[PDB]
Amino acid sequence: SIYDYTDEEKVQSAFDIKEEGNEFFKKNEINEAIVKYKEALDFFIHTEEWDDQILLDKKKNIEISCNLNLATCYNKNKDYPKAIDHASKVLKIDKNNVKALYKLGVANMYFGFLEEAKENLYKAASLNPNNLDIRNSYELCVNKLKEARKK
Amino acid sequence: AKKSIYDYTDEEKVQSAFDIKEEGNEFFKKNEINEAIVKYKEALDFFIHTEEWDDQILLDKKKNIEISCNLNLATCYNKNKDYPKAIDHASKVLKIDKNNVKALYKLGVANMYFGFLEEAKENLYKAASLNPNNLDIRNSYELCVNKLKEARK
Repeated sequence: SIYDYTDEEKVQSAFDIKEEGNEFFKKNEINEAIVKYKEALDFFIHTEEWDDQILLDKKKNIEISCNLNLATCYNKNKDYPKAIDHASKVLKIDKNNVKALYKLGVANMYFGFLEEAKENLYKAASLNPNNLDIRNSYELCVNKLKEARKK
Repeated sequence: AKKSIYDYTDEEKVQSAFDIKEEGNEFFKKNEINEAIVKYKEALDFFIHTEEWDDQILLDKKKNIEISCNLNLATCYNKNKDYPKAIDHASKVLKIDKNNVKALYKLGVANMYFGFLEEAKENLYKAASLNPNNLDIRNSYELCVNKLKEARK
């Protein structure tokens, strides 16, 4: 069980399991990637008191990766509440992460948080102005907002 | 027709969350745990992005529904032996209602079975201290101490 792992071993395991999730992700095996990313993150339960610089940095990197990929997975599965949760977790540890703002915007938009989504997408577009996929989502958000406001 | 979260007023978010929570409770009593989990999560989804609410009446109702849904989810996940999810939900209750005894207990159980033994001992010792004649808490505390003594060998 988790009892048997040193802090260093927890970070190594989370990294290995995240890589396993990446492999499922690349093969379009989304449900299995989700399981692996959550398994990786479970190694960091009750680690808020860590103070080792290196463990903290590795933890941050792994948590960003796992939560970003979860957000993508959940958008693919059309589970917008879960995508919102995981994208938001990225932003808590890496403010203005462009990928997370984008995924959050898309999930917010499809769930119906239209004003929130337009803020997210505006921010992502303004940090990454030469991305057409952001523009397409931003277009849809504006259309939805216009239509909802005239209704 | 409600097609997205856009279509709900704050009052309606509270009402729907309460109603959906009750649907969860109905599944729970029928031992339809997976079905109950879905409903409790749907209830909580009504409160996404409501941090800046300031209507005290709605806040108080939201708080009660959030405590109930998260407590019930912790129970569901302990039943399904999904201990990380139970840890998450019991911990959410505690963020809202510090030293909620039921949440401390459910957090202790989930910690214990997942292997967070020292953590579990603290949760359960605290819970037993608050409710010293509760046998459910006592038995879980004894199991925790048994596990921890074994683990240390």
